Formats: sequence, C-alpha cells, structure tokens
Amino acid sequence: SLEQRTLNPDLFLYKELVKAHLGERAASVIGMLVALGRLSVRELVEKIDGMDVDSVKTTLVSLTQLRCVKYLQETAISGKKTTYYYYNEEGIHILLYSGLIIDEIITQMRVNDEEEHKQLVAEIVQNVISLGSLTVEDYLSSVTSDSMKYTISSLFVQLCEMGYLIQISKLHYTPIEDLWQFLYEKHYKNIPRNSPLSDLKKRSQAKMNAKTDFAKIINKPNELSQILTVDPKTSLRIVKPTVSLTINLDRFMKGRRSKQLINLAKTRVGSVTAQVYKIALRLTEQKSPKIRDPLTQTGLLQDLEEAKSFQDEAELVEEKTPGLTFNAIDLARHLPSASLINSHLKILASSNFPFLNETKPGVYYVPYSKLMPVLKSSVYEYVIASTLGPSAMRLSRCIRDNKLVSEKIINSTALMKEKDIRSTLASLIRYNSVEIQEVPRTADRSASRAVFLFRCKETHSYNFMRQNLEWNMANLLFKKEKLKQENSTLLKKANRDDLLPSELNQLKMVNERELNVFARLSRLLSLWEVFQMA
Amino acid sequence: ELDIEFINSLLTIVWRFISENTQEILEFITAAQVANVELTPSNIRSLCEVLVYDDKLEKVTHDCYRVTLESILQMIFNYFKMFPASKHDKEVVYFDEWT
Amino acid sequence: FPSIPLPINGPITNKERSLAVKYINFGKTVKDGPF
Repeated sequence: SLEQRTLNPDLFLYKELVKAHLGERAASVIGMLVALGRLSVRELVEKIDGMDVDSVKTTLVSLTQLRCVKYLQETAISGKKTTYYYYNEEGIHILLYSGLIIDEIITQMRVNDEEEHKQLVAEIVQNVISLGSLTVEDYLSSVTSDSMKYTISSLFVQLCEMGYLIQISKLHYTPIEDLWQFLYEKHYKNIPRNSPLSDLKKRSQAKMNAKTDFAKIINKPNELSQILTVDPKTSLRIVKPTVSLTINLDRFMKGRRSKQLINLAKTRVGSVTAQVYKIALRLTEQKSPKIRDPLTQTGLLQDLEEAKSFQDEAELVEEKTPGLTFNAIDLARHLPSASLINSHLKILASSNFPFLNETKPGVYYVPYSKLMPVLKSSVYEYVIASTLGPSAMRLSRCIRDNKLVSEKIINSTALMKEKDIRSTLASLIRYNSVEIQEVPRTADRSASRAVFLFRCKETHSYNFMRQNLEWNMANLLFKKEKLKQENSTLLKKANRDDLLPSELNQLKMVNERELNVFARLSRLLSLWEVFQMA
Repeated sequence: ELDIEFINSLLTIVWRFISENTQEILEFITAAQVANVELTPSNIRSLCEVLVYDDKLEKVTHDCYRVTLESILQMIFNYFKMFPASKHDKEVVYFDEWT
Repeated sequence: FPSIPLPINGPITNKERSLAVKYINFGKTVKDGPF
C-alpha cells in the first residue's frame, strides 16, 4: 500500500469523513477548499468538473446543514456582494467523535438509574445533529403527540443547563478571524482624527477596545440569561421553544480533557486517591478554563510583549476564578470525614506533578497552565517505551534534563555499553526525538572534522507525532470503506429485508473484524487528542 | 564504575530499599556482603540518576528520594497484559512504514 | 512486511462493544436519510 503512505497529509483524513457516511458528491468539494484555502462559488465550478453550478449549491447545502463549512460575506465598492466560503474544522470533528458523545451523556449524567429514556437520551444526540440544526418544535411534532412529552421536554433543561447545548448563531457558523477584522475596524472608526498625540498608541486604542469586545461577544452565546422561559402555567421552568441549538464541542473537549488527567492519577497513585480525585474533578468540569484558547488563535502572537499577555492574565483568571476554588469541605458529602478529605489530598501537593500543588491555605484548586505541558511530556516518553525499547526511555530522559549533551557525557550520565546505544539512538534521529548540533572546528564545515551535539527540541518532536497519528486514523478509516466494497451484494440483501444458510457465514467474519476497528480507533483517538492542548 | 556489566545487580537492590520507604544508601550498600571494593557518595549519586531516567524513583527536595510506584506496574499506560494477535490479521497498526 | 507495531492490539471489551454499535447506526441514519 505504498501509494497511500506517501501523498497524504491531513487532507486524506478530512476528505474521507464525508466519504464515510454521506453522499459521494461532497467528498470532492471538501477536498478543494482544504487544498486551495478559500474560494467562492464563482471560482469553485472552474476548479471541480462534473457538478453543475446549482448542483454545487445542491451539494453545498448538505454540509451547510451539518455545519461542516463556515462562510464569509465581503462586498466591493464597485462589485456585488461576494460570499467567500471557508472550511469548518470542528464541525467535522463531530463526525469523528460521533459515538463518543453517547458514552459522555451516560458517564456524566448519573442521577438517574434504570430510566425509560436510556434508549431515548442516546437518540437525542442522534436527533439533534444528524438532522443538522435542531429546534424544540422538531421533536414534539414527532409521531408521539404527548407520550408524556412534558416530562421529556423538562428533561432537557437538565440536559442543557449542564452545558454543551449552546444556541447556535452566526458566531458558531463564522470563523474566528473574519469576525475580528470589522469589529477592530468598528473600534477604529470610533476614534477619529483630532487626537495626534501618541498615534502608535492610538492605533492600539481600538485594540484595547477589541480585547474587551472579543471576550464579550464570545460570551453572548454562552450567556445563559436568554436561553430559558419562565412559564407561569403548567410548568415551573423551561427553555425557550424558539431556540435553534446544536451541541457544543467546548464542554465535551474540556470534559474529554478531564478524563485524560485522571488516567495519570491511576498511574501515579493507587485505587483510593484516584477515586477521591475523580469526584472533585467532576465538579469543576462545567466551568473550566478553555482548551482551545480563542485569544491565541490568530492575532498579535508574533510580539512577545503581547504574547506574554495571553498567559499573564490567563493565569490570573485561572487563579482568581471563584467557580473552581473548592474549600475541600464539600467533598465529603459528594463521596458515597474532612480529616481524610485533607489527608488524602495531602498526597496531591507532595508529588512533583503540579495538580493541587499551589493554593491559598484553606482553599484548594487544580492549576491548568503549568499542568498540561507535563502530561504531554509524560505519555510520549511512555509511548517510546511502549512500541520500542526501554533503553530509549533512558536516553530520552537523559537528553531531556541535560541540555546540549555530548557523546562523552552520554556515557558519563547514562550507563550502558557502547554498541547498544548506536542501535537505539539511530532510530531516534529517524523519528525526531533527538536532533543534531554541529561545531565547525575546520574550514567550510568539514563533516569528518566535526563532533555532533544533541537536543530535545520540544516542538518538532510533537509535530511529527500529530501527522503520524492523523494518517494512522485515516489509514484505519481507509480499511473500513474498502471492506464494504466487496461482499456488497448481500449487504444490499441485508438492507432489503428489514436466507441462504452458508452465505450468512461470510457476513459475520467480516462484521467481527470491523468491530475491532472501532475499538482500536477509540484507543488510538485518545492518544492523539492529548496533543491538541496547544 | 567498571565498564563491564552487573551494575544492574547494584541497581535492582536499591530500588527495593526505597519502595518500602542520599546518606541512607551508603550504609545499606555496605551491608549484605555486596561484591564492591570502593563506595563513594559520587557514585551513589551517579547510580541514582539512571533510576530517574527509568522513572523507577522520584527526586524531591534536591536530596530526598521517593518511588513513582513503578512496582505496581512491575508486579492507558498499561503496556503489559496487552498481547497482539499478529497472525492472519491484516488490519494491524504499525509505527514504521510512514517515514 | 513492516515491523514494530503499536501496542494497541486487543480484543474488544463489552465496555466499548456497545460504543461501537453507536457508530454503525449513526451513518445509517445519515446515508439512508436525506443524503
């Protein structure tokens, strides 16, 4: 399969997601936007061929409903209004994490047991977004007229006010940079001429006004003050029925981050304190620091006097946020013993891994900005010990703390024989955990008259890992659809009935093996999502 | 110290000493009739840094040493009890063959 | 033909076996639906 292993960036991942479960005609057009960047319809039809101009719009409305693209309108002084169309990178991640949301509703809503909406609440996620958008009038107007709909309608305000059901708007459907320009030009046209002093600061006068506007306008959909209708009759509280809403990835990805952190605890403590840590981890999940950092996405990240300000205030926000600094007193009532609440938390500060390490005395909270870099350094070194030799695990840590290691001190600091490390180091240049630094002791940088120095380079090592896993995801996805190509005449017969006795065998052996594909992918996708905390 | 092997025989004993829970090490190595001729604080600090690179113990307060509880793994981060099928299975994941 | 596999090679557990059924019906709603 050397054809596939060469020419494939993350475009081979992104093209095949709509090729997996959608019509075929949209896999062609989604590859065009990722390869070309941004383009409207008036130049789209020149790029593709085999799709009519309205058949583009017939195709474009399919991933429009599923929020898989994001548009932008810009008009010219001389020309008409031009609708530049971009790609949505998170709306297609919903198709990636599609099954995992169903296992998130159950493992986070544990107040109910043996309920008669277990089959139903697993279907609401299949109802809210497989249709695309969703409003309240869509499911009440189903085949069930009442069937105790008021119980079901009151069930979702329990399911919406916990999060990840934010009302959609233009903000969810427009990207992050094409909003910021005309609002910065709005603040810039708020400051006219007749202030000539410090004009370099007057250019930044709109920029200080843009920072407060950016946090304000991003909280407008997160503002829960208008997502509810206080009903004086036949109910007590209800969401507004005229709200079009889908899922939000933000609380899920923070919630998926929350499951990732406790797996370090089960390695770094036993079964008691990991159970103690699991409960208090849950309470801070609904209000947590943002994983994607929309401030740092695209903007003034090139200058360090601004690039420092993206974590100077963000540490002060995480430190001075009221909705996570627990008193370590309310933890005993949530566990199904305030001394043991303090004594089993004492091990969390004693370890050199900064979770529950720094705090004000009497109050306790878990830090975020200085914790997620330790988790990324921890798992990959274990992956080196997992898929290849543990001698590299010794060598990866030796070059880690010892900056600019030489070939003499590597046998002074680490203690192995000479022939084995050549059989271990040389695979790490190939996989880019170590790098080369050269000292020219002769003229014109002679290769033989030079000794070579090493480095960890904690950025390039993880970039190689990401595209190594993005390909391995789509490689297993490539082996999904090709198995459905053969033996298709009886899968068509397996979908026309809702019986040859020997033909049924060739449907189960192909079905048990694809069952292993989703399980290994779920094991694989958790290892990759550790490194989107950027 | 000596370039030939059997440093790991010295390495495995001191890992058992800290697991039950740098000056403490010097007398413990002198006991148990070990086959050594020259103990020094420099070599014990040199012997200990390898266990830091193997994460068999932890370094705290610049001189104290704790265990990272590797012993419960010694007995997802669960790299044993994970047997591959590798026979008549074409849909297996490989770490090479993308470079 | 290539060596060095990843260490994730396991029989599927019932904890995630129902999780894998949530995928095959998900695309069945989409493909057999409108699109």
